[PDB]
Amino acid sequence: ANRATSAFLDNPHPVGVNYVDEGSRQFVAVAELLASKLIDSSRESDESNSDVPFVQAYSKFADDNPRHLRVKTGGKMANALTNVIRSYYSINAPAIVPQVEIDRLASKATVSGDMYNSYAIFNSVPIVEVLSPARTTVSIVGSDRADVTMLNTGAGAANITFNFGQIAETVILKGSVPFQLARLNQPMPAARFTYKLRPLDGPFIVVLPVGNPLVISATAATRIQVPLAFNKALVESGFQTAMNDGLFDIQNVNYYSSFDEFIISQYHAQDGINRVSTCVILGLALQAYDQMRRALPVR
Amino acid sequence: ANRATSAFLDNPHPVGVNYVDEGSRQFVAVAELLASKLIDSSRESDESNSDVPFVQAYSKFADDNPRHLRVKTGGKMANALTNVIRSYYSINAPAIVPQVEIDRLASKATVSGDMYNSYAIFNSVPIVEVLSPARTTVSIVGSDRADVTMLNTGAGAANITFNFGQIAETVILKGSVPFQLARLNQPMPAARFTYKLRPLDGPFIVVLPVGNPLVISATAATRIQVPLAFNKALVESGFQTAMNDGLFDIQNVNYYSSFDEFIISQYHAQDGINRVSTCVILGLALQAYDQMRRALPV
Amino acid sequence: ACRDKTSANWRGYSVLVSRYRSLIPNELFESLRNISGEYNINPQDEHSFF
Amino acid sequence: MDVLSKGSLKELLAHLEKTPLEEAISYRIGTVPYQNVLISRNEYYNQLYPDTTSLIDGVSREGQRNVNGLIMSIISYVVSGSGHYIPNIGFMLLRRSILDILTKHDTGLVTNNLNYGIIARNLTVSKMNCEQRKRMLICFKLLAYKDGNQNDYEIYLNQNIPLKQIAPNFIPGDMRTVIHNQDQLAIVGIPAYRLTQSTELSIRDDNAKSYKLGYVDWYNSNSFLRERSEFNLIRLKDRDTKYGKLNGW
Amino acid sequence: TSGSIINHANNLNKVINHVFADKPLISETMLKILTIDGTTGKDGYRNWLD
Amino acid sequence: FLTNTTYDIVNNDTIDVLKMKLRNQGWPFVERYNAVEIDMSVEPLRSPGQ
Repeated sequence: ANRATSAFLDNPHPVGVNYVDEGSRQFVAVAELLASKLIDSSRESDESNSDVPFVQAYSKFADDNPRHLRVKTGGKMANALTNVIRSYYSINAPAIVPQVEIDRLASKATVSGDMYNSYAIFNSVPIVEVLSPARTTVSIVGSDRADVTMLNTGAGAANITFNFGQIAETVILKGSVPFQLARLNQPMPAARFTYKLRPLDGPFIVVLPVGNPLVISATAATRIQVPLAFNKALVESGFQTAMNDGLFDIQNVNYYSSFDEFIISQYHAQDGINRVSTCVILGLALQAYDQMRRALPVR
Repeated sequence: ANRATSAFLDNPHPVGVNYVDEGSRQFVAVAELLASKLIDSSRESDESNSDVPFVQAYSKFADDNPRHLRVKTGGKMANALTNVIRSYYSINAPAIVPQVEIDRLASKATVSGDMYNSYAIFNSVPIVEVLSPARTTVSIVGSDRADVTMLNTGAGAANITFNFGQIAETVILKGSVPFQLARLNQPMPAARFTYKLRPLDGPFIVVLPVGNPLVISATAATRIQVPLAFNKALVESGFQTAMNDGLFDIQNVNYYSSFDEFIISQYHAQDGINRVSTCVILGLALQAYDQMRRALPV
Repeated sequence: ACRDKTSANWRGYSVLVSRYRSLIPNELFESLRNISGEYNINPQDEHSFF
Repeated sequence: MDVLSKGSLKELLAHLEKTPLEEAISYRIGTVPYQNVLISRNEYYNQLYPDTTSLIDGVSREGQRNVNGLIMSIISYVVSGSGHYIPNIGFMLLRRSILDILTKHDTGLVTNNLNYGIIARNLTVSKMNCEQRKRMLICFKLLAYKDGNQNDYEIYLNQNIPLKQIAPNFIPGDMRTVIHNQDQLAIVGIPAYRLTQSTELSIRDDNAKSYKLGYVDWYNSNSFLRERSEFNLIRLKDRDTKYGKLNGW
Repeated sequence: TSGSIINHANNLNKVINHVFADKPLISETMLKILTIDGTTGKDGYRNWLD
Repeated sequence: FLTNTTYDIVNNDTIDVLKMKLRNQGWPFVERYNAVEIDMSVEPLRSPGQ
């Protein structure tokens, strides 16, 4: 038997275990709120041709007044947020932010630190394993939509089993040509183009007739609890900024093309429940990091 | 030796050189601001069961009161915005909007017209060239996520060189099976599923074993300076509308499936910095064109 | 009675504070931030004011 | 922050008598020390600033579950403002004051085998400042007189000349010596210079600056006790009296 | 913000002075309801409008 | 005043004990209320603004 699996699900590195208490989550919540006001004030300043709205917003965020010849970098709040983001990503990242700093910045605004008000839908498709007989070839490509190319070289029809884990809520399979798919110890229905499957049903067997290759396009949707201020578009941009800025360069860590793949990969691991809670906080922090950096740019 | 190149990077056409001064930039920023107010006013009019909010917004935008019998087109501001979009795309566009018209339209609202106070991330992956030896097949598919399918048919393992240009910030490569990649004049590490690279590091060599095909999925991120009002969701939708409306139907021009591919392709041409500034202005214009046409279909 | 008056007349006192601070230059204000003091008010005066 | 504001031997020793041992320990897991790390200092550089984690930073770090680790956490709290992560010590020990742990045999802790060389080496003493060294020497002196190792304390000081020059002069059993001492042991306070809201490159300096700016906020807050204005409102037990002396001294 | 508070207070007075000039817009019945606490009818209407 | 005690009896009492005593009698005003901060701007005119 030959085995294939999704590339992004391999070896999820551990996440940080620091700044996950009530005070720290409050600080990240405050950072997102003040970063959002920084972006809005910059727009209000530009349509109004006055620097007053931006100066006031920066003063709340950085606890200091902007001065010429000094680069506006966000002050102590930006420094704490950047180092905290590193700590969330990996367990090898240091913890160098004192508690008195977290408490001071958390008090700057009165917002709730609860990170489970709402939910979000994540599109990464988890393919844990695909097992095929000896005379068959299977290739898995993609994370937002997985294309599984299967070729049968032997004389007889082959049976290929699909495992989608137990985390995803729905998986939709579409084939280039109609194909047969059924659960274990179940009769195989007529060949169809699409299937809607619940991954908890069990391994799924697909008959691969000898001849032209069969390609299956997989789409999955999973629901993760997130704070009501969670915006997926901002989080993805913040994830790319952090990767480009070089603050995800830690020893013995994995790298992902999006925050979607990062959160799903951590979910599909041992003690995956606890990792997802830390990753959600990191997502909101990445939202704050994105908005702050766009408001105060560097070349 | 064979060469494989991404389709969207081939032969970028020259962009327009007009309407890129401070006055013209202010007009584009003014158009975006008033187009946004046009959309919000329509929502307010529907909610409040009145036409007063929409009449005020349309009058400011078009310098004329709405009329039931006449069609709502946006007036001269719509025509000027439509024409500058054509001029931005190609150097062969007529560019027939007078300067006096632009100055009078930029005086309606107060905006800086600065297109360098923020940034945005563009996800197109540039694969300038993939060099492969004999008895090897290489195919590249995709622009937002590029899949490189490699097949080895020779006696031994082959060395395949990847060149990702010198502009993209980071590149992440994920293969179907673990594989080996290393920079030039460097030892090869153990087989791994993922690789994070800087295109400035240099050409990368991938060892392709004899047997099953190897597929490498590529994802890249690039940072480009954009105005603070830039919205990628609106820009991409406006890009599709302009193509459907025939604003890019000019002779001797290339075509792209998204605005992301357009800007990255122009970045990678000879002296691509010359074209990024003009491409960003076109994006903000396409943002205003989207909001105006959705409020006032024609 | 104290609550009703406070809600009725907070706008006037908010404007008063803004006008008074407008009279202070910046260099004077930063210098005055170094000082500190405590004001003692008779209980009769505090209740009568509200 | 409160411990770092003490400027005299009297105030520092009085604070240690009042505070319990649970303040010296921390319940946050933190990271491990003596690790080379790359931190982000964007106000100065675009790249990542190298540094090394230590026990002297103001961040909680994992500590060894022994008497050596407990003493290092106490001295770290005194000279840095935060302790280490040593859990399940026991409520009997955690209720007692820091001073009682340092200079009383009734607690039950055995500290005779402790060596001042490695403790100073581990609690990195080449990276401390003058005020930090003085506080550490106070803790060493209190421990030495607890277990009757005064001779060993003197020999250790004679080996290291700079430590002898700045070593505080007080006998742990006599209160007159504490009154007469005029060393300055304050690590935070109202600054004569211009203190700004800016970051520092090192981990130790950045955390120390956070405590300094934090003390200014606390000094001007409502929690501070202005003696010149409300001296008649404090209770009689905690009012400043010259007759007041430490228990057992 | 100070500007919003100042703007609101000035506008509130302009409206109140206009609605009490000539024949008042508001009837004597509700002025009696708002005056029952002893405050001036003009002041009571200003509080209710806010 | 409310619990019918003298100052000497409640002299060595903490804030927690005093709050508990007053709440048992039925007095809910035992807390301090933080004040909101209003952002203020002084227009530049012929000098840099504040």
